Amino acid sequence: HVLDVGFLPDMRAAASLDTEMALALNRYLCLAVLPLITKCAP
Amino acid sequence: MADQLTEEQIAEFKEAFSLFDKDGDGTITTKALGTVMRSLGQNPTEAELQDMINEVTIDFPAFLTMMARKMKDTDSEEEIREAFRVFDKDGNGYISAAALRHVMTNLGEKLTDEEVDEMIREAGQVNYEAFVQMMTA
Amino acid sequence: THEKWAFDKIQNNWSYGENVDEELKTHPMLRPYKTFSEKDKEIYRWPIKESLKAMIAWEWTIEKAREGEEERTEKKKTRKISQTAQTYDPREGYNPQPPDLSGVTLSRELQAMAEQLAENYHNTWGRKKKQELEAKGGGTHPLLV
Repeated sequence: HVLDVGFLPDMRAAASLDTEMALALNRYLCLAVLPLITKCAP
Repeated sequence: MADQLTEEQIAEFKEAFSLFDKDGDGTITTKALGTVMRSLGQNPTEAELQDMINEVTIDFPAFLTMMARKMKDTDSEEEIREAFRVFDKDGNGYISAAALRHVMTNLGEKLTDEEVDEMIREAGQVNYEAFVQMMTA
Repeated sequence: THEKWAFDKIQNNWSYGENVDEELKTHPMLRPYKTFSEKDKEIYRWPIKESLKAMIAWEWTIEKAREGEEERTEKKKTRKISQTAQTYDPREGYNPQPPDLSGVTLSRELQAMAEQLAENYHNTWGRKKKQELEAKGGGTHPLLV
């Protein structure tokens, strides 16, 4: 739910864009959001 | 840090970036960074360009620091390869646990065999991949 | 198809009108073909024409069965429209009854050909969406599969 609130739309926008802001958002997502998902995967 | 960068490597980097430093103050712009990366022999990626921009105008000593970081990454890869190769004392991909413990005891780091006994057990013959994973934790 | 759309709109309280207003809940598009613009009717017919052209491209030809050597059958009584000119009434509502062909069964080979043509049409729609995305910057759609 926390990811879907804000983080998931950012990831979707980054995926759609595939810019400096886009690169920064992608780096943020890959360094903060998905590590938590991997930790909570079990 | 620049100890990872070799004397020949830092000399070559300085020779390549002397053109950038010839501008008057060494303030290398994005175009100068692109030309320096092209002259380095490897095309920089988008992440590398973003990191250089964030660390920046960029400077010739900053280029030296980036080259030193790249050399450190190369040295880390070489150390990983050395851990994968040398640890296979048997040479068949499965090093003996006793041989690995003896090698660890007789090491420059002067590590304790009893202390690292649990790590050695976790890893009869310890696989080379298992030894590399244990070394890299 | 327009009659079916009008019936669905009537089920949703939407009705045909000269002007379409969201507050009035009236859809000008869901109107009879004669009442609506002739260009709209031609565009609607262009869908079936394009489907027939795609079928012909796949070597499939559909021709109306001639009324020859066919035994007569009983026909259910239904209202018959007078053969005279009709003028649309804006005040009068739309009460369409589109035909239903659930009882009629298509051929199995024709069903497979229709499935292939539907896949081709989905591919064409995905190509149009890809062109729109390229106008917007490009993207990947799971539908285009």
